[PDB]
Amino acid sequence: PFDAIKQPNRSEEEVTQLAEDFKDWSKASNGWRYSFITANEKEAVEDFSISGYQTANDYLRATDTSTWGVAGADARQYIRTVKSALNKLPKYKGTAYRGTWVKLSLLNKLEEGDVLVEPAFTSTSTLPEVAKRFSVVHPNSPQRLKRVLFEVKINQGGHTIAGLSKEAEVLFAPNAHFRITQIERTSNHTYIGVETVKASAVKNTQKYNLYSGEEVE
Repeated sequence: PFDAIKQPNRSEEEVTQLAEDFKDWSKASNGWRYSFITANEKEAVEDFSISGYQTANDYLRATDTSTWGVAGADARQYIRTVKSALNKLPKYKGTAYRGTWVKLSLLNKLEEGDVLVEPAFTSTSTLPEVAKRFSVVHPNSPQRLKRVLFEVKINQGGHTIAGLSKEAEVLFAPNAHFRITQIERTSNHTYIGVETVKASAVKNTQKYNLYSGEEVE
């Protein structure tokens, strides 16, 4: 279990080649919907990985955006544009990876079959090396946070943005739902396997907001 995460990182040269291969596959896989992508949509996705996601995801996680002013209006437009673009880009199905910090109080509740809801966009990489990079440092928090590495089985919702762009990046629109399939907690690490699920198909389980820790529904 979680073998891909547990093994040593591959070399920079190998990771770079794998990322190039993925970019090439992504470009080769554009479908008829790609024809309808607009200049603003292309630009928005190109800006996403670099800087766009930081403000967009803060907006999506915010309890209150009264201080945002025109920045809130711009954030809403940007979010709408990226979502529209995603639906015109190739789907990716298979395994991908993400690292994030999760409240210990939430982690202590989680079981197989529970559903995690991400309020922000969800960014994953098909390369575990890349996922490990983005969760090394510990945020300032009054609540204990733990580093979690996710192994994501994607069967819906994920679109590659690597053809327009982080290496081998597969993005989900906000509010993506992920059902827990396996958990490995040791004194040293926490790994969670999840599978993409449709929100409307989620029944008689417990849903949690992955960022706030709060129960959903």
